[PDB]
Amino acid sequence: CMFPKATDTSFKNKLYEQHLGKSNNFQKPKPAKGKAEAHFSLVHYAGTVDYNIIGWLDKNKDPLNETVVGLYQKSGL
Amino acid sequence: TTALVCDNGSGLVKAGFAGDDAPRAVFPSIVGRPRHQGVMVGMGQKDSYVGDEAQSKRGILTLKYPIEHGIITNWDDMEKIWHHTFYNELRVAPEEHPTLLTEAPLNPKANREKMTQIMFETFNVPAMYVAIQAVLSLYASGRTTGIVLDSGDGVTHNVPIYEGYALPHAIMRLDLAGRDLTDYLMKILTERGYSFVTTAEREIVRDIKEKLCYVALDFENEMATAASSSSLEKSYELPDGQVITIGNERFRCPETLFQPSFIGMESAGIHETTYNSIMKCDIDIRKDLYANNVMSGGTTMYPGIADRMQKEITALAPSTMKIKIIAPPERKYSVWIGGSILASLSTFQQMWITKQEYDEAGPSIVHRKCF
Amino acid sequence: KILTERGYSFVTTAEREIVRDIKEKLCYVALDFENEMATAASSSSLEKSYELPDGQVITIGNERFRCPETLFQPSFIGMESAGIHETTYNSIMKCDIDIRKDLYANNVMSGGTTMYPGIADRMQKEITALAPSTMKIKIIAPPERKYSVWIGGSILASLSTFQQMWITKQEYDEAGPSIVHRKCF
Amino acid sequence: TTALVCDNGSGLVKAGFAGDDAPRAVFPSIVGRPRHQGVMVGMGQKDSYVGDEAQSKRGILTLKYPIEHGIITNWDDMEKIWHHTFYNELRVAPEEHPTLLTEAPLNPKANREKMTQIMFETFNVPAMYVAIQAVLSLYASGRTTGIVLDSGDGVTHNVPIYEGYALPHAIMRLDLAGRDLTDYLMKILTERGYSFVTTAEREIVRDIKEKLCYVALDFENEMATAASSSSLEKSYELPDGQVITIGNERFRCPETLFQPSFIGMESAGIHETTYNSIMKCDIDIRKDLYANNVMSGGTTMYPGIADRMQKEITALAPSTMKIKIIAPPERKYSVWIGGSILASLSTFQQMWITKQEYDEAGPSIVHRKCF
Amino acid sequence: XXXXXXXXXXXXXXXXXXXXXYXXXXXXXXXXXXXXXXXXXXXXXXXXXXXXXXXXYXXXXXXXXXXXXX
Ligand SMILES: Nc1ncnc2c1ncn2[C@@H]1O[C@H](COP(=O)(O)OP(=O)(O)O)[C@@H](O)[C@H]1O
Ligand SMILES: Nc1ncnc2c1ncn2[C@@H]1O[C@H](COP(=O)(O)OP(=O)(O)O)[C@@H](O)[C@H]1O
Repeated sequence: CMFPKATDTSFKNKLYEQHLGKSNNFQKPKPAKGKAEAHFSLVHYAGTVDYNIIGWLDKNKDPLNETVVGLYQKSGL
Repeated sequence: TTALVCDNGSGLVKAGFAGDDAPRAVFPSIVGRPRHQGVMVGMGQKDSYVGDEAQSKRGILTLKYPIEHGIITNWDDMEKIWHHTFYNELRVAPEEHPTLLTEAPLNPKANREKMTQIMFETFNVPAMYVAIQAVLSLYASGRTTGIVLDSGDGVTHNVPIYEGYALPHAIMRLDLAGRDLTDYLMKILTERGYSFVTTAEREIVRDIKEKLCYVALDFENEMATAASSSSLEKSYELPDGQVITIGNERFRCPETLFQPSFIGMESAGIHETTYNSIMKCDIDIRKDLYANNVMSGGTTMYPGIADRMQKEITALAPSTMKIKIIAPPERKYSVWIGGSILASLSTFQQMWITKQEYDEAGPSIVHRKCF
Repeated sequence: KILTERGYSFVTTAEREIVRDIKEKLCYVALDFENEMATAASSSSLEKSYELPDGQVITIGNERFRCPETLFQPSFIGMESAGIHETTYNSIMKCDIDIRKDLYANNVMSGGTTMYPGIADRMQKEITALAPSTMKIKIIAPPERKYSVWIGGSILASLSTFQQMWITKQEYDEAGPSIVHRKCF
Repeated sequence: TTALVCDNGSGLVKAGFAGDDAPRAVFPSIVGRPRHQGVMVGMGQKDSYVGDEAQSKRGILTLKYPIEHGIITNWDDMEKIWHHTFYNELRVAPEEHPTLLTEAPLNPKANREKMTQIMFETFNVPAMYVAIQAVLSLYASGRTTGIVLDSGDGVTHNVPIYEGYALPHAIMRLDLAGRDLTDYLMKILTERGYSFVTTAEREIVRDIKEKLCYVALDFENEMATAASSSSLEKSYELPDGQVITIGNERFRCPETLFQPSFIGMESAGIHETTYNSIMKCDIDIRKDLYANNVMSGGTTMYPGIADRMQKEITALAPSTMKIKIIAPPERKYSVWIGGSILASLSTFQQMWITKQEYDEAGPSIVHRKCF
Repeated sequence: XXXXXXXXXXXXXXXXXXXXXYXXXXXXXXXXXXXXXXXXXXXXXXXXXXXXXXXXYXXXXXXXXXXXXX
């Protein structure tokens, strides 16, 4: 995600090189109903479950600033 | 289920189900690879790139061009292209449909044999067919007789077809297509001497071929206007960067078709080839073809070709008899459209290759079974 | 060699570093050289008053703004390379045709000299001179440029791929410094 | 009267009457001007300097280089050069002779039109001609067919010539000449990191290019020797100042011709370009060219090129058929020598331009009249 | 304090040093008015064409003379 200004598709491709050959229990999801795109298919103690991508990567991103609390520490409350 | 057709007429590549009016999307069949050390470690290295993805990415990529002269150069590259096209555009699995293949006529068996071999083995696909361009051209144009000229990205054609039959002796086949013309263009262009040679730089010309070309009505007279006027001369930008402004260098280009001196060969040209090939074919039919004259695809896009063609035929024909040509709007798509029609009719169910034959006999099957 | 015009004058290394402070404080970029000279004839607001780090107050004219122009004109200590901007456009015109627009968009500057206020503006003026005006131009001037490199290095450190990529002691055992020049850029 | 020929093949510039064995003297086509306030008031200020005069004077002068890529950059500078050359070396007046001009082939008309315009107007000269390098190269080498490689100071060439005719489509033209290579050299040289960049500093390399270069026989094997030995490494002085001693950095340089990665381009190199351009040209002739293979001028000076070239052709040729190349001693002069021959034959009296035409029609005359 | 020899020479030099301006001025300006002729190269083309095609070559004799047979 610190690689900027780029698209989850990039990682899709990196999946496809990285795991999609290698990692047996993970899978390209088959076609199935209910959904426009699903991207990951892997196997679990519950059984085997398949899941999908919106570009959301940045959502996990954590910014920090000292300053914000830094000054709130001054504040009255 | 449902039935799917690939166009591999060269240039951008066209694919679509039977009965859609136009293919879903279309791709150049460029192939390209990196040129420089990969120095963003953050980047994933992919070593080969194709399609508009590459068309964006081009600059550090360098191109290979997997079809020369309509002959497909390097099979595994094709396989890359083909796989990509199915999965990325089509979201399609090889089992899903019969698939129909689009061929230059009169060209080496090898393309047949490996193409089928790969696509039945590498892909596994219910039914296969390979079909000659002109047939589609008629079906779309809907006149059972005819002669076709279609000079695409690739090798350039004359076929008379009579209604319901081939005249394979009649046929003429030429490597004069627009790509090589374009590469001649540069040897023009250095006269003004804004000058660049590489593959991508060569494709930049394609845009100019879209925009800036038009057909010479008369060559001498045009030269006289060239001496008179600059309206013949138009001003055009780099795709980015400069404005560029171009003289006779535009119209001079198509004349190569009429005179392949400028990159020098002898075959007396499109029109004289055509009338030659006529005079091969027999006497009575000829009037129909004088009536029914049909053109398509890459070169034909230019405004005006049909007119000077008619001028040429009026030169060569006995003027006494009717002459006309057809110039449909959609010619560049025509082939795949015709292919869709071709796909529609149940008779190919009689006609398709099936996996079973490929099991029981080799690629050899095709050359009997298909044209 | 400028400063002796006003002729408060000292040469040694530490004395030279004293200038660095002035380079922090007193410099700013010429918007236009001729026009600046005209203002130089008109006005003293161009001229500002500054102390020795200890000792005197010192007050400095065009001698401030004249300094950065060297980047644009390395006559004043004299060389030929036609300068930052002309070098840049040259090096562009080396590089190929299609990419160029992106770079016209993406133009990036950092560190010691760039700290000066105004460089990006006259740079853009220069490119608008040299570019075909038809196409978009901009430059980036981040706040943090002087730190930028080490910051980027931190990012560079972060990604696991260098675990694939680092040199290890083992190679240095098994082959010389020569390893690097293949292995790294 | 008598007839005089200018060579403007780039690098030092060559001029001489018909029938002399070698031109009277030769000049770089450097142009240079002052860099510093003129502070000897006793000195006469001259603001522009050229030729060995400058070559002595260089240090405060700074260079302009009036031909890029074989294209002559700035006309009035040329005019300075040209005037100087006539009066100072030649003691010649423009009326005195027909004059013959020496041209990169396949390059923008403008050089033709202004060159002729100036030289008929600014100089007034009985007869004018401009001639393509390869023709001279054949005449001097005296084999009516051939292909030529001559990579001078300027843009680098492939032309097959068949006996008595041109194949202008066949021809390949490349900006790979030694100057740009030399400027790459510095980006090499900073490895040892004795480092200097300015024009005169760049020309200093030219001497090293004379002295220190030799052609790689095999690249891998050379690297193996590079690991083994220092005989590959030789010790050389500054023209004044230091001794300098140079490793593989010598031999690595010419490989650029075979691999123009190192300053990075795609054209697959001299040899592959050549065989490409052959395979363009038609089938039967080829053996002759396999026999008749000819090289000249600036790059070719290097010992060994012909050998690895032959190695390359033996790679690419079907080994079955004879191969050889010609490597004459005099190649760098070859062009002007051939020009002398060209001057000799009376047929140019049929062929020269005359002032009269220039009166009655423009520069346009040339482009019909000459090749 | 001034505008000087030193600065004027600087400007002069810079002018001399800028390759882009002077080279672009000569080459790009002269590039645009490049070409007008009925090329002799095309005369060659035309002549060859004349030699090229059976429709001229055969027909000139065969239409003309086989008119009158007997
Ligand atoms: N707008 C346009 N104007 C003129 N020619 C074009 C245009 N777009 C594409 N072309 C040319 O048309 C051809 C496209 O390939 P195509 O005609 O499909 O070849 P093929 O007959 O092998 O399928 C190429 O020669 C391409 O340069
Ligand atoms: N002794 C030498 N050894 C190798 N190369 C040389 C030597 N002397 C000159 N050259 C190179 O040969 C070229 C001389 O110009 P020339 O070959 O006449 O070019 P052109 O083909 O444009 O006339 C330049 O590239 C120069 O650097």
